[PDB]
Amino acid sequence: EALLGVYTNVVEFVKFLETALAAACVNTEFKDLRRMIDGKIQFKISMPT
Amino acid sequence: IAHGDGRRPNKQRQYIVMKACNKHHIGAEIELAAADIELLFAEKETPLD
Repeated sequence: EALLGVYTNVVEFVKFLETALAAACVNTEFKDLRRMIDGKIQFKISMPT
Repeated sequence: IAHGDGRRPNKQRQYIVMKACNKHHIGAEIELAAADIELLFAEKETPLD
């Protein structure tokens, strides 16, 4: 009795920075995000009249 | 004291006494944040900000 073939999927994934979804976000990878707890950036926005 | 002239001591006695060491137990706790240990020791040995 024979064994005529032996096959298997190889999974490849397009990662995040290669998708088109990164056209709608800015990516700034940090070294260890566990260091800072909360970001509380404050903006002073001034309108014209 | 030395011998003689109406002075009779209870001549030289020698103890051999075996005493015990007494064990004492001291506990302490150090808590360290995992961010500092990981950033100060990296596989890429480039310097730090």
